[PDB]
Amino acid sequence: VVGGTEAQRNSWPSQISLQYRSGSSWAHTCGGTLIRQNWVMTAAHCVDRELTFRVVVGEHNLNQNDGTEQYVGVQKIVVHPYWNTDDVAAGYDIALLRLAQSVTLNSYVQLGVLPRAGTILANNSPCYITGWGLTRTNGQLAQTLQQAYLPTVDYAICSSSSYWGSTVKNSMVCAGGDGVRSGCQGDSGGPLHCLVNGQYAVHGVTSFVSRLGCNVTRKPTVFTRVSAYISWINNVIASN
Ligand SMILES: [Cl-]
Repeated sequence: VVGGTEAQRNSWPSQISLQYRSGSSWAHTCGGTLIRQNWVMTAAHCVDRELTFRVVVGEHNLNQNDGTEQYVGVQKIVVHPYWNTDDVAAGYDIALLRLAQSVTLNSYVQLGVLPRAGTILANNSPCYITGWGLTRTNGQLAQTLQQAYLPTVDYAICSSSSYWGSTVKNSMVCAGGDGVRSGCQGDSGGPLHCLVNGQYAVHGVTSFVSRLGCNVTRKPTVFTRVSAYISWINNVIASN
């Protein structure tokens, strides 16, 4: 997250860290949203690589013991069948991870609230992206979970020529684009939390930013629209 602030430890309890084994250690690669005690929602592009993945819930600082982490292996990975790694702009950047164990809920570990199917946010709706992603274009991951206020950019504006053009689809949510704050690498897969009727819900799964840079004016961070996949998510969980 570029231009973020440190999140309070219990603000976003559904945020998880998706990590891969590297040598004798683990490295954060993407975020995700805990949606069932044994299921995580993340971006399909985060699991394109054939790596060993683990999920960390109750994580706050990637480089320090928080005393609240629970570490769990990823037992099954279900990527959306239309996902195409060669074409992120086509959409379908979503995957569900079945965890090896069911995690325990507490103030640091909670299920993410999802929007009802088909819900679309009005332009400029208040949202926070959260993640341990790069804090600068071509920077380094954050140590502590960051949050940045990123108001949505509706489809009509987002898909206009000075924004993302045809690359943005109605199955996505755009947010931000002010040139200062944004998602960045490492935030992928994590949530876009938006306040609707008093409650935050996870309306987006971080998918991509411009190749030019993370915080690029009129290139808002683009997320998979969670409300486009409610049936898909329920169908996956019911059959696994
Ligand atoms: Cl949350």
